[PDB]
Formats: sequence, C-alpha cells, structure tokens
Amino acid sequence: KYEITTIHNLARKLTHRLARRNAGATLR
Repeated sequence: KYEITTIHNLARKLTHRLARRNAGATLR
C-alpha cells in the first residue's frame, strides 16, 4: 500500500490549510 499511502500524503497539505478554518466554520 505504498502507492496509496504516497498519493494520499501528497494531498495532506490541503488538509492542514483547511484545518485552520474551524473557529469560523460554525456559522454556516
């Protein structure tokens, strides 16, 4: 599963960027 682990890791930065938008992600 080194192919799925590497492909899923390449798109991990997007999870950290959106993870920040939480305190203001309650309104909507």
